[PDB]
Amino acid sequence: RIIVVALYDYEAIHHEDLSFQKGDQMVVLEESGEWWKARSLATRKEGYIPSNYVARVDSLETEEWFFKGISRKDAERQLLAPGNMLGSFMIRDSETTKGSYSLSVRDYDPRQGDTVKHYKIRTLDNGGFYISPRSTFSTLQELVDHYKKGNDGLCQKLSVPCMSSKPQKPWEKDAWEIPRESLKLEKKLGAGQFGEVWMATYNKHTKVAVKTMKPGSMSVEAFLAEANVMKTLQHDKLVKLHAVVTKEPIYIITEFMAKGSLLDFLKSDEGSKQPLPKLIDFSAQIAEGMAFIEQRNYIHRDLRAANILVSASLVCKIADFGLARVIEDNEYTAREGAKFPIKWTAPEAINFGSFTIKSDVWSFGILLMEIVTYGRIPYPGMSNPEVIRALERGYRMPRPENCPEELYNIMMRCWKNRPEERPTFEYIQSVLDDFYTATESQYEEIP
Ligand SMILES: CCOC(=O)[C@H](CC(C)C)N[C@H]1CC[C@H](n2cc(-c3ccc(Oc4ccccc4)cc3)c3c(N)ncnc32)CC1
Repeated sequence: RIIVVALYDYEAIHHEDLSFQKGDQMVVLEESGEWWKARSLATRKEGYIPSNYVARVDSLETEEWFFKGISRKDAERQLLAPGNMLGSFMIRDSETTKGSYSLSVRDYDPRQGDTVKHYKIRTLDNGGFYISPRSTFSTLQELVDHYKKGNDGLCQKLSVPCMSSKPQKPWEKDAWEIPRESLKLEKKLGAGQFGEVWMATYNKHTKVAVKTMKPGSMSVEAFLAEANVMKTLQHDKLVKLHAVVTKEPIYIITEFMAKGSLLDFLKSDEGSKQPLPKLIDFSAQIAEGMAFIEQRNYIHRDLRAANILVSASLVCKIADFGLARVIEDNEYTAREGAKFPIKWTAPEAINFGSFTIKSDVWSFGILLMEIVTYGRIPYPGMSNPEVIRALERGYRMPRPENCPEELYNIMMRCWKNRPEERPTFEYIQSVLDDFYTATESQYEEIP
């Protein structure tokens, strides 16, 4: 038997769904994707449940201060989000010590501003936990209640758990290739060379975005083969593909991103006021998404601020990854103008059609410049032939005002003419993740 407990709760959307409200317990036969086969005790009702709305009975996942499955970097971002207070905290699984735990606490000092401090929660051999040897606990709940009463060596006294919203409902099972009539297109968000993007409702009860490709732009079989790879590229910094309509005009259904593209955002009243540390955090988020793409031996092929999306909570998500590969070159698409932008494209991709993760790295450098200039066109004052000929002679965009030199150094490494000399996204991810926390210890060595 495998017994579980509901963390959040939500009611029916699909066929024979269950209706709990907040706190309830149940048993599950076995797992089927992310919709587990659910059996309830004090309900007599049988159905399916969202797997991300439940957790094991006597596991930490039931606790409001435990954040399962998040990274150190995402712990810092979550805690520094608006709505959290001094001493806001979470306990999470440790990244550098398997089976152990880490405490992350929101701190403030006038010198460094808003920071997050991390503490190693060590496990005792015969049960229990401690941060400092003089203060041991039987449970993590006892550790929390202790440090809620006084800092006792921590940077702050613990106040409230990090804020968190109910996660997105998992996509309906057996709903990969969906009928076009299941979608109501409600608001056109944009028009492009090869298609449009709509805000839409799926089956009357789910908000999504739909990219509607122009007729003649893709073939069903080639797109589906590629889309079946795209849908497996699941990462918090890539936009999620939910479903496709595999008939011309092909529709691509993804999660809806309230703030549009990063280009739109940086050029908006709100985005143009983001401070430089937030711009660098955007850069780190995209680099994390690209390091995942790199790890998966995939190629974006059209990386630019216009192809980064921004959530309501300012999460950057890579969009259109791989899509350029399945846009056909024929009489229909030719009428629409340039397929890829010269100013973003690595020279070997322009000259020989050699698109690799290394030509993505080049494009990422251009994107970094877009970010720090709040969406300025690359190579201002220069035509496309001028850019190509200048690059061949070692010209690179000069460092703009309000650009840290180390960020520019990353750009210059991305813009090596020889692709092999360009860094990995794994390397870029590490430098950007640790941009300001250089010359600092990873964990606080509390006495
Ligand atoms: C020049 C165009 O510029 C415009 O018109 C406007 C101008 C503004 C100022 C009005 N900006 C555009 C910017 C982009 C924006 N857009 C595009 C997508 C999307 C991207 C890829 C995708 O498919 C994928 C395919 C493969 C992999 C992953 C996803 C599905 C949806 C998307 C989304 N899911 N949620 C919100 N906005 C979203 C629409 C408006």
